[PDB]
This record gives sequence, structure tokens and C-alpha cells, in this order.
Amino acid sequence: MRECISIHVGQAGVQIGNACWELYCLEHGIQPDGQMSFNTFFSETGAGKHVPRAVFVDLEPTVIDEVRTGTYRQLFHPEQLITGKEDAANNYARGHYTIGKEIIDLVLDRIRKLADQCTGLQGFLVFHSFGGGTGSGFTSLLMERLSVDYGKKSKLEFSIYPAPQVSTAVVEPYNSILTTHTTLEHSDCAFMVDNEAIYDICRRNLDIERPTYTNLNRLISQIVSSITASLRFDGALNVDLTEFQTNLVPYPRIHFPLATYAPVISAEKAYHEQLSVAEITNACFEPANQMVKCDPRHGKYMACCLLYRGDVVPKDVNAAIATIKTKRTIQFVDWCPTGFKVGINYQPPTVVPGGDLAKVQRAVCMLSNTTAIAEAWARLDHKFDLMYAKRAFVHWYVGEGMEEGEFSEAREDMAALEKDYEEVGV
Amino acid sequence: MRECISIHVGQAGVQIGNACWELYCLEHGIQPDGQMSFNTFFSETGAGKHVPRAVFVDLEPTVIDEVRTGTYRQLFHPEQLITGKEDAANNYARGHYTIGKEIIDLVLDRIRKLADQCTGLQGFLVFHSFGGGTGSGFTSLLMERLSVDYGKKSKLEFSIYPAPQVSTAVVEPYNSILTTHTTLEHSDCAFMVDNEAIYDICRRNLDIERPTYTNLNRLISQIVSSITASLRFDGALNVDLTEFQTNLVPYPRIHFPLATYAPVISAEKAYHEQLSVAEITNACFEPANQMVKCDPRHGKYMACCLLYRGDVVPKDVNAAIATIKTKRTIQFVDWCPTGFKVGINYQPPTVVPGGDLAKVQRAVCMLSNTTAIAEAWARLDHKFDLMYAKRAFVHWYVGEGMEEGEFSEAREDMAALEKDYEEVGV
Amino acid sequence: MREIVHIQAGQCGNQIGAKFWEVISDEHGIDPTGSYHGDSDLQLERINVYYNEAAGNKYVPRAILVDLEPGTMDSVRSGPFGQIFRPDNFVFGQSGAGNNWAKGHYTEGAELVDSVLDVVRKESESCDCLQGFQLTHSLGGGTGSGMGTLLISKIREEYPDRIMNTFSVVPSPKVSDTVVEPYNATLSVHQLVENTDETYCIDNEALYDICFRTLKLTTPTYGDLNHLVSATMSGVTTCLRFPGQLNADLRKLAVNMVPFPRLHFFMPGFAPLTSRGSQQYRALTVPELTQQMFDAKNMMAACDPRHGRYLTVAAVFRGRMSMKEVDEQMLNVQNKNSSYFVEWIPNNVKTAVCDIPPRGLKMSATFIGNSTAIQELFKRISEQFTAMFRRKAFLHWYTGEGMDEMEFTEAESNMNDLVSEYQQYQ
Amino acid sequence: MREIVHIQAGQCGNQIGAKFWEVISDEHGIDPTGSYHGDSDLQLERINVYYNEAAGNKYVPRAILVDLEPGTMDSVRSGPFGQIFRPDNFVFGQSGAGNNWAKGHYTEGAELVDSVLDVVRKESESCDCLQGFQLTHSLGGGTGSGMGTLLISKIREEYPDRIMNTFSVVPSPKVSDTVVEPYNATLSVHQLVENTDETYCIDNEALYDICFRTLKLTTPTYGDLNHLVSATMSGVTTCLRFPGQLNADLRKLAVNMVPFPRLHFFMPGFAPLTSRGSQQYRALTVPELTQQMFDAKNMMAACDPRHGRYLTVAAVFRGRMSMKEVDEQMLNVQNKNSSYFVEWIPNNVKTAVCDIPPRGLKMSATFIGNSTAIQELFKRISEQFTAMFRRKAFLHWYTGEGMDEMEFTEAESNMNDLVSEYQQYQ
Amino acid sequence: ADKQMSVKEDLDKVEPILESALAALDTLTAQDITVVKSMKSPPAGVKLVMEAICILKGIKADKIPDPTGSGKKIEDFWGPAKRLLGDMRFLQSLHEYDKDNIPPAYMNIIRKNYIPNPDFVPEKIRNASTAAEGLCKWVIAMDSYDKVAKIVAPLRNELQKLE
Ligand SMILES: Nc1nc2c(ncn2[C@@H]2O[C@H](COP(=O)(O)OP(=O)(O)OP(=O)(O)O)[C@@H](O)[C@H]2O)c(=O)[nH]1
Ligand SMILES: Nc1nc2c(ncn2[C@@H]2O[C@H](COP(=O)(O)OP(=O)(O)OP(=O)(O)O)[C@@H](O)[C@H]2O)c(=O)[nH]1
Ligand SMILES: Nc1nc2c(ncn2[C@@H]2O[C@H](COP(=O)(O)OP(=O)(O)O)[C@@H](O)[C@H]2O)c(=O)[nH]1
Ligand SMILES: Nc1nc2c(ncn2[C@@H]2O[C@H](COP(=O)(O)OP(=O)(O)O)[C@@H](O)[C@H]2O)c(=O)[nH]1
Ligand SMILES: [Mg+2]
Ligand SMILES: [Mg+2]
Repeated sequence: MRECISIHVGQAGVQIGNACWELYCLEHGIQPDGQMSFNTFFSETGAGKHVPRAVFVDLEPTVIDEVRTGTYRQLFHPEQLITGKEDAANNYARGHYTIGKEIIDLVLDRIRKLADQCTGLQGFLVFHSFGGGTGSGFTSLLMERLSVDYGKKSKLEFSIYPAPQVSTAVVEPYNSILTTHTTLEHSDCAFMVDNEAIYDICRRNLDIERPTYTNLNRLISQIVSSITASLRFDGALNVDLTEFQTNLVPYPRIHFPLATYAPVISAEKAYHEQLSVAEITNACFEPANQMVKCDPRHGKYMACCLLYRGDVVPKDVNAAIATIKTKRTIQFVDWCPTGFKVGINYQPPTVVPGGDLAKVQRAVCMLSNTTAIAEAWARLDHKFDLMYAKRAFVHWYVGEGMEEGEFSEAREDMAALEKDYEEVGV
Repeated sequence: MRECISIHVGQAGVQIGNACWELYCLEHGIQPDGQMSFNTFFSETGAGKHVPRAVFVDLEPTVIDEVRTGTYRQLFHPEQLITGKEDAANNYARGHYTIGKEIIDLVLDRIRKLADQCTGLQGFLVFHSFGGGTGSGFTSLLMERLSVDYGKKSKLEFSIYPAPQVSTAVVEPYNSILTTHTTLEHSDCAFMVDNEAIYDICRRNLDIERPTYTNLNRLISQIVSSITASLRFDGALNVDLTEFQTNLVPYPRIHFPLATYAPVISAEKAYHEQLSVAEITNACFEPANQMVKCDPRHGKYMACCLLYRGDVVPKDVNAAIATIKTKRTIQFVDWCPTGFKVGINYQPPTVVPGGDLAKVQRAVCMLSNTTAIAEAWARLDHKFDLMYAKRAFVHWYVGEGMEEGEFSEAREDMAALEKDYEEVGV
Repeated sequence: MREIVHIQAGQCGNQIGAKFWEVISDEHGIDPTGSYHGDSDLQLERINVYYNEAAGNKYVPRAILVDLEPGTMDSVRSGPFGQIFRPDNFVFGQSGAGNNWAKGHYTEGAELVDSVLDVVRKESESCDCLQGFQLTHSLGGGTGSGMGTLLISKIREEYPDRIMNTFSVVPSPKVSDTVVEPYNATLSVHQLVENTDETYCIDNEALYDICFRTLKLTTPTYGDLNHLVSATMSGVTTCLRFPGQLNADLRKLAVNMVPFPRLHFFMPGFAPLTSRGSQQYRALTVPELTQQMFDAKNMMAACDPRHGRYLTVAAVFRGRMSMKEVDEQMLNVQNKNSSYFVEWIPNNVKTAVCDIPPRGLKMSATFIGNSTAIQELFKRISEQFTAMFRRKAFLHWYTGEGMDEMEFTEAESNMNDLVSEYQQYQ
Repeated sequence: MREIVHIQAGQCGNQIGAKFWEVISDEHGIDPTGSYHGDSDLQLERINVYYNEAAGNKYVPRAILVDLEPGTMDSVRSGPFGQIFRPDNFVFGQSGAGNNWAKGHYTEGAELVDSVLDVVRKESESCDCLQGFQLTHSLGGGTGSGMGTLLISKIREEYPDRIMNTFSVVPSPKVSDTVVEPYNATLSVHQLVENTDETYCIDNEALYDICFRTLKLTTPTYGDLNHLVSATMSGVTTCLRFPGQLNADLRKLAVNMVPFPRLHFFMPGFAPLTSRGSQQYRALTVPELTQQMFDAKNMMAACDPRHGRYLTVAAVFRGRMSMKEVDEQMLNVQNKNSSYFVEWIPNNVKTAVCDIPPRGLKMSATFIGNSTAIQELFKRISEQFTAMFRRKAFLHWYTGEGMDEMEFTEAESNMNDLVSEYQQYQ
Repeated sequence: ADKQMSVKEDLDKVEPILESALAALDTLTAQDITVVKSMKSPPAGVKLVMEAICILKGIKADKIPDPTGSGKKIEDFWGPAKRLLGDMRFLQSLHEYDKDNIPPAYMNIIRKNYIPNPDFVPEKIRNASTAAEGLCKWVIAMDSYDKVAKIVAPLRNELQKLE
């Protein structure tokens, strides 16, 4: 069968993983014990206790230690969980050059072992953060290794991108740019979600006044579930990982689709609602409901894909799309007339006990590339330029096996990217 | 029936024996009392009791005294347990020339009596240490006597080889070399395991942080059990002691196969595993899982043998082997294309109460010759050259009925051996 | 992993350290006997960092106590928590530094250093993986300045790759306590600038302010002032010692807090700073805590923040809160105090959320600010020093110990260099 | 088997021996009456080595007590453990050697030797198999040097094939106790070099160091110093007397410890050396013990180890431990002391693990080092001696007893020969 | 006197290289060097450069404990460098160092490989680390200055004999 690999890297990655593996279990019907075709994300072990086809890495052992004591514990392999000595401490030069070129080889081992299991290895999913220390260098390093090994195989990147406003870490801007330098030339596709937009979505649509990391994470995780379920499940028009790559990336360099899961609806909002197919389409195209801090109207939807789930009938979908094409406001790029692929899966999303969402019969993750993400790029280039004028925190990185020139080249790359998007828009 | 003789020599030998005879009993179903076709390693008594077909020798009575008080005590017939006055004290010249040429004749007696029992005497197994005092000279002496007596019969040598790093005894290097001078021209086959590699295996694969001699020994013992079980048990493709000799010795001089038992898996590592036939093959060929401190990639596997046990089906095995041949990394010698023999035995390994291992349905002891063991030879030659430059501890040996010239000739022999391996590699 | 080696030098260092240890003990459930009696598993999850456990669940700090006199460290022993310290820790001479830098560094303390360094070495090799060295040492005394500084230098030579953080208690110009306080501080700083990664500068003046105004204690015991600093340090290191939603390593903090090699000096705070029964007019919220922290009354440094702009900020919160709330809260803050956040660096603040409260406050926080304003502290001491150097005052005590005028001139140069750099990045 | 014949000569020899016997008694469960009241079967498994049993469970040390005076050996009798000896074993005259080598060897002791040798001959014939002769005899006295040396010579003539080991208490240059200490030592050594297989050189200086610093006894009783040496000898001989994971015979130790015929002198140590309640701060581990042993403070010899390099080392541990741990631990150690381990010999250390603790310490260890540094001890005495010989000092006492200047010159030659050989193998 | 002026013209031709050494001393920045050194393992180029500084100082490479794989102890010059850099007055010490007081051994080590190496050449070091520019320049300029002391100093002494 078509079968996959999970790689959670950095604290962010692992936390998302904690949420992810909860969801899959609840869907496939697996208990935390591992006891009960899920082939894609569970490799049914000899003894049984179907165990995830996943990898869990962090230099900060603190994080994965929490994993090892959670109820989600006996689910993961002993092998699954890998530890490092000391954390990357928001240095890209520690993630890549120092502590990376130590524990990476052990990780490559576990990967290779897992690779051997897969009859039909589809590809990879790499949960990291452009702007953690771990996920900024280490991720890039890992990617590089895997490209050398496999090359042809599918690679996906759920990247927690810096929120232009929201603040976590001072050097955050440097990390993203170094990641981009290296990532864009490996990962064939990169779905990037920033926390601020998710927070917006948490407050408004779910009426939640205290958005915890957990809740934000469950939302992030349901975006993937939809991307997968085409692999994981039956149904008309089933999509593959390769299909996204192919469909959504007319130009090989530009592969940064935004995501957006609707409906994002609480226990109340279930009633005062009927959740029709076409309702949910409109919701997805909403400027506010985007999972990035980007307004889609400030460019053109280059390519779109929509992954309807549960009780969705294609005729319903086709009409909604007609409507969408009709609206002149919502612009699309010149080169392609029909910029949709529709995948309808008989499996509905099943929602996590003690969570945000209620039973939505129909749902849709729209993964839509637009030239409008060039706004979030520019912002971050600017943040970096400002601090690299001063050459601040230059000392940390340099002394850790880095090049000052690497910083300059990274910007150059960003300029090129931005230029490309401009061309496409024209 | 095909029937065998055990000879534990030196403290190391006897300790291994303590472990060995535990295992066999647990397998054949014998209690420590001797109460209950095991013909090969148990000779049935008058009524009920079974007696091990073994010889237990040490000049240090301390060791075998422990035997005489253990729960494994009444299992033996104290015809077997022979004592000497004073220990060889890590002198080869006391093992061979002095205390050897005293108690050896008594031992030859017990051997002969035991030989008479055997209808079909297959051969011998000689647990000694290249680098104890007892097992360095005495072993050689014993071997010599047995060669004069039998000649045609099968002789095997589980030799605790010096770990290049790990330290037990200062004169250790001298002892090995003198043993080699004499041993290689008697024992038709010599499976050599060093403690350091076993320790590595203990720490990593079983997650044990306190590797005691006992645990290391159980591992050593399970390697033999597999070598035997082809004699001891039924099944497809059954191997004989003579078969190894024939298989593993293309050139009559070079016969030093490494061993490696997989799976080496704890109580945890049971789950989050599939124990498949082909999984375990890969594990065996692993550079780390070797029972010597040798990297197999630093030469070529010349001839290999694999002794699968329990629920192994040949078709599974044949495919794994195809895969292995495919990998170009794992180098083979040009001139022998198919360098495997496969023995599949319906008996699975049964694991010792209070021990390392859990219930592994499938297991395989790979006894593989490589030219890569020439690295461990060189190292030891060097250690010896360094100390024999100074002529250190020369006085001990000389005054005990030895030749200084014997030391020189021994090196010459080693040079020849090394040269031979080089030729083979070419 | 990532264990810290504490140090206490001089009466001041020794006493804050005394109270510091007591504080953390209570946080980790350890009683005066070195036995654990805590109900929180998380305490012993990472006890490592701060305590080495022995036979019978004795728990012992990784702390070295240094005093050129016996007396203050003998009071330590008499104290309730003093018994948890080891004699190995209590390393003393019997000649008092008597508020002479030259006695501490050159003469009396040079005699006692090697012995201390041996204990340092004992404590380094006993580490699973050494992270850093916390030195609580006054700037203005004898045993803190000279002896402390000497200790820092040698330790940095021994372990240069590791964290050196020093909660150094500095002179308050308005409440001078000692004669040559200027001399001690200036000579200390000269060395400190070059020998530490991060230094938390705490003056007694500010502590008094806190006690008097907010805690409403109009009888401050050194105990109370100490209790303050103790909680500050606990907060700094909470992340390493407890799981978190975002976890800040000591290196993480340093890396996030430092624009340049040199400007590593900080001002810690704490919240909620309230009197007993002045909490019922209040309600513990993220906004509340932030407001308290960013107020001048809750700064444990000399400088008024508003006489300058924070270069960077790192607010390490504790207890169970919404990352969103903190994010959103400290975004407002960035905006409001536009004047008192440096432009160079966007996302001036860096928020880290430990998931553990401090055993009795449902929420809590700990500030770390790097303000250009702290230049004023250095100015005050530079001025005080300069005037007295104009009269070559008290010279004889120092020239007597080998020290030279040129050294003092160079120390003045150091001070001047520190203030100019802050001015540049105003 | 392998029984040892103890000897005690001179007040010093007699007193250490006194305490030595008491020590072993407790280790083997024997009370003051010569009755066994021990709960460990292993004690009486090999009681042989050190005791003769007679009618009614008699327990008699195979120890001969020699004193040219009656007094010290009459104190022995009065003592608590004194009455365990068979009174026929105290052989004395009534003329004091009075710290004259010539009185001990030539004159007063030549009269009393034949009687002693008869008692020696009794003991040898009462042995199942005699292994060796332990002589506790001071170097610097009268009854230890002359009488002791004479005893050694004749015994070696009688039993040349056997072990002669002497825990000889040597002069400390810094704490001289006697007049002609130089004369006594030099004449003794000249003979000893040629008459013994191994000599454990223990000076009072080092003992004091241990007591004062580590055991924190600032009132050393000769009792305490003696208790120290006693435990040292027990440790040496533990292997013969108890079962072990690796067992070191006296000959084994000698053979492992000696590069050349002559350089048989050693420095013993012991660990854990801690004060009461001091132990507390330690926690008993293999690393702990090794670190203690290899520290200069826990050497019972004059020489600082670091003023030279250990030619060989033999660490005979006690109690229940991981051979792996010891192996791995003492490999690190080899690496750490790169400069204080001689190149000639790889695997400088030799580890022997007795399976018996010393009745009250869960773990323990006993060092034996052969250091080039001990040349310094010989130098000091050579110098002291040489100067006094320049003035032909105290000559009359010796010429009076038949001794000659040429003898003294030859003794000087012996000393010179000893120091040059060490220099060569530095 | 004209001969003296000629040796003093030799010096004037050499004065820029002496000035280059002086400029190298100057290019020792305040605390960028201090921090690149504080960090454990900077670009190998700078690790070569500080090793070169170690050789310049005359401090010897130590022996790393031999790995299991290799009996021989690894040759490490970075640990000496670690302690040398660690000195508070290390930058001051560089400023204090004298061209005349240079081991010819150091020139042998550095000129041959380090002076004509492309990575060691300033341009690559300019890339490698801004802080290291100074250090590389220092090593190169110091070697040139000891090339220069070796050639001009005996000549100046010979000139002094002529004078
Ligand atoms: N969604 C989400 N994002 C997180 C979480 N924790 C951190 N992040 C994001 O990750 C970045 C902060 O760095 P981390 O990811 O924690 O760092 P790391 O990758 O663990 O690297 P080190 O801390 O140096 O080991 C920012 O983009 C944060 O918003 C979390 O639990 N959920
Ligand atoms: N696996 C294993 N190896 C051991 C054991 N004891 C000793 N050895 C090895 O044996 C060698 C040390 O000498 P021993 O074998 O004890 O000596 P011996 O053969 O008894 O000779 P003598 O002590 O002189 O009687 C080294 O290679 C040790 O690692 C043990 O219990 N298990
Ligand atoms: N915060 C605090 N400061 C103290 C304490 N004891 C003394 N100090 C300060 O330490 C400074 C003098 O230095 P000190 O370390 O006592 O000199 P030493 O005894 O020679 O080391 C004074 O400015 C005191 O205010 C204390 O318990 N807490
Ligand atoms: N360790 C130890 N040394 C002792 C003891 N009694 C005496 N000595 C030492 O023995 C040395 C003198 O020799 P001694 O044997 O008394 O002379 P003798 O009485 O004529 O044999 C002195 O250096 C003392 O330090 C003792 O009980 N223990
Ligand atoms: Mg992290
Ligand atoms: Mg033995």
C-alpha cells in the first residue's frame, strides 16, 4: 500500500505531533495502548499494538520527556523517540552545524529502518518551525540527507511560520531566512501556518477567549488529516501527496500553499447552522479564515485545491465552484482557467474529546497557493534587514560554524523568490 | 547418534560453562537435579538422572569450587570436575610446561572415558581464553594431546579474545600470541568473541546499564546453542559440526569466523517490533551487532553461515539473502559467488529465567568469516611488539620452561596469517 | 541533563545563596534533612539540575561555598538548611578579605582557589552533562569581588564552552555600605565584562523600594531582600527544571537577550509583588503580572527604565496560562512604551511559559530586561571611583598587594567603554 | 589450598600484625576465643589460607611472632586478640636489637633465628599446599631490618619456589623517628631487593596525611595507622580467601605488576577513605572508588605519583559490581592520566573483582601501584645515609658487630642501582 | 651614510608590511574577537587561524584522548587556543607580541601552508568571520614581519658595522 512517514522536529513539531497522533488514533479507532486499513500511519506490529510510522526528535529532551509520560506513550516506539544532550537555543548554527552533526546520524538510522518497513513509501511529513532553533537548521539538515537518500520521494513541510506581530523569540527572523535558503530547494511542498492567524480563528469562530497551544494545535492537525484521508480512505476523486505537488506547483520553485480548514464551529454554532456543502466552500475562501496573516485579495489565487470530507456529493461542490469563479473580486492567475482539484472522501473528520470542534458532517481543507503570501515574505525580509543592519546576535551564530556571507545570500534568494511571484502575478 | 564433548578450561571457560549448562537444561527440559533425544549433550544415567557430557578443568580450584556449591552441582558427576593445586597466574609457561604437565594426564583420562561412552563421537568444544593463564597454554597442550589421540575428530574453540581497549591483565598480549602459535595448527575452527563488543551489544540493544559477566555469558552461550541445535534438533537443511569446518574454511589455514546472535531484544523491545525473518537477517549483518571489535566493512565476507531457529520458513530467508547480495556496500569475495549456508531448525531459542532476552520467535546466529578480522590481529601484534621491545615480564615465562625464541616465531606465524588474509582479500 | 554548578562567594553571596537554596528546596519538595517529601512527580523529574542524590534518598545541592573567613560560612552550617550543604562544599581560609579586591584576587584568595577548583572539578565530573555555573557574589565586597572574579576566570579557562551566569549584587550609590566600594566594583566589572555570559545586577536600594512600597515591609530583614533575589534566580532556571509550553534554556535566554558580545548585563524583576492581605484587592491575570513587571517599582536595579529604552526583554512566566493571552498582552506593551523599546530589534520581548507555578501562587512571572538605562548605574560608580582616584585615595592598601595605578586606569577605561556602547545603541 | 605463613618482626611488624590479625578475624567471623561465630559460609570455605582448625572448632592463625625483646610481644599476649595465637608461636630472646641492623642480622638475631626457622618448618609441613610468606617488618628499626632480613634470606633458601611478600614500613624523611634510620633502611633494602617477590612500602607520613585530611582524625592513634595497613593487606589477599568474578592470586598480582625482576616495590592504597558522617557526602560507585584510589591523598607511600608515571597498576576491588563498569571506568582513567601511565605497557591497569565486600562497606577497593616516582623515596634515604657516611658516623656500633665499610659502600651501590633503573623506564 | 639611508629605504619598503602587522594588531576588534572565541567551534578557517595564533604564541598543540578506533591520540591545537584566547588580556598580549621574538618553527608551520592557503587568505576569512579578518591578518602579517626581521635586522646590524 501507499504508506507514509512522520517526522516531528523541534518543540513545536513534537507538540503538534502530540495532537496529531491523538487524532489519527481516534479516527482509525486505535486506543493509546496501541490495541484495537490504517497502513499509512500505523504499521501493525507483530505482537499487535499498531505502532505509528513516526519519528520524534528534539535536542531539548524536556519536550519528548513529557511525551514519555503522557497517556500517548505506549503508543510510540522506544525507537520513535530520540533525544539530544542540549537544546539548539534558537540558534540555526547549533541545529545544523554543531548538535545536528552528532545526533543526525542516529536519526538517519531510525528513518532508514522505518523506510524498510514501507512497501510503497509514498513520502514524508516534516513538522518543524521556521523560527525555532531545532527546526530551523536541523530540519534543513535532515531534509538534505533525505534528498541525498531518496530524492524522488514525496516531502511535505508543515512549517510554523513567524507571525509578523506576535513575539516568541528575538532571533526568530534570522532563523526563518536561513531555513528558507535551504528548505525551498528540497521540500517539494510547504504548507505554512502562523500562530496569530490561528489565534484569530480561535477567538472569532469558536468564541474561545483563552486560545491555548493545545487548541491551536488540534486545528493545525485537522488540516493534515484532510490532506491525508485521500490516502487513508476510500472515495471518489481520491488525491495523493504527489497530486498536490503536481497540481499546486506549476512553477517548481513556488510551492507555498496556504491552508484553511472550515467549518471551525463550536458546540453552540452547530445549531443556528445547517452546514451545507456550498456554505463551507465560501467559508474557506473567507479572507479572515486563512491560517496565515495574509489577505488573499492582495494578489491572485495561483492554484487552489479543496479536500471535502464526510457526506459531500460532487454536484453540490461543482455549483459552489461555479459561483466562486463568477465572483470577480476573488482573483485568479492568468495562466490557468480552472484552478481547482476536488477530492471527496466518504470519511468525515472525527473530533477530539475535550476540544474546540463539534460534529461537522462536511468539512474542507482548502490548500490554495496565491501571490499574496509575498506580503508576509517582504515583512520578514524587512525585520531581518533591520537587525542585520546592526549585525545583532551575529556573534552567537558565527561562533557556531556559520558564514556571515550565508546571511547575505539568503536575502538574495528571498529577493529572487519575491521577484518570481511578482512575475507570476503579472 | 551424533554426540559431543564439552571442555571448559580456565576461569572464563568454566563461567561460560555455568551459563551453558543452564541453557541446555532449560531447553532439553532437564532440572538441575538431572531428573526429567538430548544425546548430544546429556548422557542418560542408569535411571532418571542425566549427566552432562562435559569436562571442567581449572588450576585455580576457587572457580570450580563455586560450581560444586551452586544449584548446578548435582547435575554433574564429579568424575568431571578436576582440580589443580595452584593457578596458572596468567603465565602461559605454567599452563603448558609446569602445572599442565601434571594434571593434564588425569584430564586425558576423563576425556577418554567420556569418549568411550559416545557411539558416534562427533567432536569437541573448547571454551578457553586467549589471555587467561590456564586457557592459553593448557588449552594448547590439551588440544595437542587430543590431535595425537583422535586427529580426524571435530574440534571447536570458543575463544575469549583480548578486547583491544578493555583491560583485564597486563601480560594478556603475550598469552594470546603463544596460544595462536599452537592453536591454529590443531583446532579446525575457532569462533572468537571479545568482551568489549559484547558489552556494546549489552548497552545499546538491551538497554542494560550494568553489564555483568553473567549476562555477557548468557549471550555467548546462546551463540553455541544455535551452532548445536542442528545436531540437537530436527528440521530442514540441518548442519553438522563438520559442515561448518567444510563451509567456513575455503583455505585450510584461515578459520576464524566471527559470530553474532540476533535478535538481542529486551522485555520492552518485544513490542514496537515485528521480529520478521528478514528483519533479523539485516540485524545480523549490522556493523555494530558483531561480537568482535571489528568493522566487517573493512574487508570482505568470504564465506558466511546462518543458523535460523524457531518459526523460520526458507522462502522468507532466500529473499532476505537476495537483498543482502544486492547491497554493494556489504562486500563479498570475487571468487566465491554464493557464500551462505542456511540451516533452519524447528526448535526456537528458549531464554533463561532472570535474563537479558525475551521470547524471540525467530533468531539467527551468523558465523561469518571476514578478512576484516585481520585488523584485530594487527592491533594485538602491535601491543605485543611494544612490550617485547622492552622484553617485559620475560622473566616470569622463561623461568617456567619456555623459549625466548618461541616469542619471535609466534610473531612470524602471525605475519604469515596476516599475509594470507591480505592474499585472500586481493 | 544540563546540570548547573552553583557557587556562593563572600558574606553577601553566601547569604543570598543560603536563602536561594532554601527556596528551591521548597519548590522541589526537599526538606532540611535532604529527604524528598513532595507530592509533585515533576520536582524529581528534573531534580538533577540542582541536586545530586545519594544512598537512602539523600539529596544534596551541586553547590560550592567559598569564604576567605570561616565565620559567615559557619553560621551557614548552624542554619536550618545549612546541614544539607556538604563539608566538601564548605571550603574556607581564616584570613578575611576585608573589602579588599587585592586580598580576594591576588593574595589570600589565590591561596584558597586551587582547593576550591578541585571541588569545582569534583562537581563537574559528577555531572551527566554540565550546563552552567551560577555564582552569587557581591561586586563591592572583598570575597565577592576579588575572590569571586578569580574563581570566574579560572573556571572559564577550564570549561569555556559552558554558561557562566552571576547574580552579582552591586553598589547602590545612594546607600553606600563600604569604603572602597567604588574600587571593588570597578576592578570587578573590568574582569566580569570579559568573563561571563550574563550577569543579573541587583542593588539593595531597589530591593528596599520593593519591600517598603509594595510588600509594605517597613522593617526589611536581609532575609526579605534575600528571599526576593532567591525567587528571581528560581524563575530564571524554572524552564530547565520543569516542563513548559515554551522552554527557555539558560543559553536560550542569553541568546535572546544579547545584541552584542559585551552588553550582557540585565535587570531582573518579579511579580506579583504584593503585601499580605494586599492580594484581595487584586486578581491574578497575565495583564496584571505584565503591568507589575514593567513598572519601575518592581525593578531590582538602580536605573529607572524610562531613562533609556529596553534593548531586549525576556519574560519567563510561570503557572497555567494562555500563550495567546501573554502574546496579545505583551504586544500591547510593545506599542504603549514605544519610547522605551529599542528600534534595532523587532519583537523586542521574548516570552517563555513554564507550566509550573511556584508552589503557592496560581500565577507568577519573572522579568529580565536589558536596558540602555543601566549605563547610569555604571556612570555613578565611575564618578565615585574617579573622584577618589584623583586623590589616589586608599591606594596604599592595594599597592601593598601588588596592584598598580595603570590597572586602575585600565579599569576606568573598561567602565568608560561600557557606557559609550550603551549610548550608541540608545 | 594455597595457604600463607604470616610473620611479624619488630615492634612495628608486631603491632601492625596485631591489628592485621584482628581485622581478618572479623572478616572471617572468628571471635577472640578462636571460635567461629560468622553467618557467611564463604568465610569458612577458604578459612585455610589464614587459619588452622583444631579440636572443638579451634581457629589458629598460621602466624609466627618474632621480637628480640620480650616486651612488645608480651603486650601482644595481654591484648584482646593476643590470646588467639598458639603460645608456641611467640619466639623471643631477651636482648634488644636497639635499632641496630647488626644486632638483628648478625648477632642477637642469629641466635634466635634457628628456633624461629623450626617454627617456620612446623608451619610449612602443616600446610595442605604452602603458597607464600607474609612478613610485616619495619625497614628502619632493629628487629625489623636485621632480624627480619635474616629471616627472609633463610626462608628463601628453604622454600625458593614460593611467594615472599613483605608489607615493609619504611622511613619517612620528613618524620624521622630513629637515629640510624638511614643505616637500617639502606642495609635492609640491599638485601630485600634480592630476597622478595613483592614489597608494599608504607610510610607513616602518608598514613598521617590520610587520617588528617580525609578520615578527619586529628588525633591519629598508632591503632588507626595500623587499622589502615591492615585493611590494605586484607584486600591484597581477598581473592585467595573468597570467590570472585576475576580472581587474583598473590603470584597473579606479582606477575601482572612486575616488568622486571627487580622493580617489585609497590604503593598500596585503599578506598573509600572517608570520615564518619563524611562518607555521607559520597555515594558508593565504581567511579567514586577509582577516583579516590588514583588521588595522591589516598597513597600510603612517600612519593607523589605525579612526580613520575605508574609502570603498572592492579586494582583489586571488593563487593558486588559490574566488571563492565570497572572496565569502562579504568579505561577513561588511562586516557585522563596520559602522562602518568608508562608507554611501554598498554593496558597498564589490571582489574580483579572479588565478590566479597569487607563486612560493612557495600563496595570497597584496594590499589597497588608501581610508580617510577617511588625512586624519590629511595633518593631521600640515599641522601640522608650518604651524608652521615661521609662523616663515618655511628660507625662504631656496627663495626662492633663485625660489619664493614665496604658493605655500606655496596649498600649505597644497591640504592644507586635501584634509582637508575626507574629513571631508565621513566 | 648613503648605505644606511639605503637600508632605511629597505625599511621604508618594509615599513608597510611592518605597518600591516601593526594594522593587524589594530584590526583586533574590541569584543567581536572576544565573542567568536567565546563560542566553542567557529568556522574551521578561523580554527586554523587561532591554531596559527597558537603557533605564533609558541604554545603547542596537546593530545586528545585516543578514540577506540585509532590507537594514536588525535592532534588538537584548539584546546591550547581555547585557553590562550580565554586569557582576559589575550588581545592585549597579541598587541604586546614582538616580531623579533618569533620562533622560526612558527614561520615553518605557518609560511608554506597557512600564509598561501586560500581559506586562510583574508578574502575567505572576510567571508568566514568579520572578527577573524583581524586574526588571519595578524598571523599573515606577523609571518611577513618575521620574514622581514630575518632579512632586514641582520642587514641593519651589518649596516651598523659599516656606520
Ligand atoms: N503551534 C505551536 N507552535 C509552537 C509551540 N511551541 C513553540 N511554537 C513555535 O515554535 C517557535 C518557537 O521555537 P520552538 O519551536 O519552541 O523551538 P525548538 O524548535 O524547540 O528549538 P529549541 O527550543 O532551541 O530546542 C515559534 O514559531 C513558536 O510559536 C507549540 O506548542 N505549538
Ligand atoms: N566472558 C567472560 N570472560 C571472562 C570471565 N572471567 C575472565 N574472563 C576473561 O578471561 C581472561 C582473564 O583470565 P581468566 O580467563 O580469568 O584466567 P584463567 O584462564 O582462569 O587463568 P588463571 O586465572 O591463571 O587460572 C580475559 O580475557 C577476561 O576477560 C568471565 O566470567 N566471563
Ligand atoms: N542582598 C544582600 N546584601 C548583603 C547581605 N549581606 C551583605 N550584603 C551586601 O554586601 C556588601 C558588602 O560586601 P560583602 O560581600 O559583605 O564583603 P565580604 O564580607 O568581604 O565579602 C554590602 O553592600 C551589603 O549591602 C545580604 O544578606 N543580602
Ligand atoms: N605504622 C606503625 N609504625 C610503627 C608502630 N610502632 C612503631 N612504628 C615505627 O617503627 C619504626 C622504628 O622501628 P621499630 O620496629 O620500632 O624498631 P624495633 O622496636 O627495634 O624493631 C618507627 O619509624 C616507628 O614509626 C605502629 O604501631 N604502627
Ligand atoms: Mg525546544
Ligand atoms: Mg583463574
